[PDB]
Amino acid sequence: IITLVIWAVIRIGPNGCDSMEFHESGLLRFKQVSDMGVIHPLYKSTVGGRRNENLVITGNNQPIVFQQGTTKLSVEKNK
Amino acid sequence: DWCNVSLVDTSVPEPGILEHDPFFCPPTEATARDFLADALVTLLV
Ligand SMILES: *[C@@H]1O[C@H](CO)[C@@H](O[C@@H]2O[C@H](CO)[C@@H](O)[C@H](O)[C@H]2NC(C)=O)[C@H](O)[C@H]1NC(C)=O
Ligand SMILES: *[C@@H]1O[C@H](CO)[C@@H](O)[C@H](O)[C@H]1NC(C)=O
Repeated sequence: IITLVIWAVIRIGPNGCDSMEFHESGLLRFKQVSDMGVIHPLYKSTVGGRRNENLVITGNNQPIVFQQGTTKLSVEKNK
Repeated sequence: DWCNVSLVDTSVPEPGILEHDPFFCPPTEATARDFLADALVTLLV
């Protein structure tokens, strides 16, 4: 019973759970959308992107503010 | 006026790239795998 509960809560199928997989080189890939909340990169964490691809940092009806102390770079919907 | 007479002769008066290197940003190389044949083995035993 508890093994079925473990199988079902992570929603594991014959291929595996519909969340992620561990690529054998260590590359933690994911499979769908992610809501990471706050993020605090500590050590050697350069937010990049895939080759021949464009980072698309969009705020869905929300501003984007690059802040540092007083300095602000605010990209709102119309300013 | 002879006082402001000026003489001049010849003399010898003789007085772009862009590049930045980051460290790394490689993507998911060798993007292919499957989880059926091993699943078939471990569910066929
Ligand atoms: C961006 O658009 C919003 C929504 O229209 C603006 O907010 C209000 O817009 C109305 C009509 O455009 C104005 O009458 C109000 O005075 C605005 N309120 C405020 C608090 O600004 C907003 O002003 C726009 N931003 C820019 C820079 O134009
Ligand atoms: C040359 O002319 C200026 C302007 O009038 C004058 O002040 C100056 O004394 C002149 N120089 C000489 C050597 O006279």
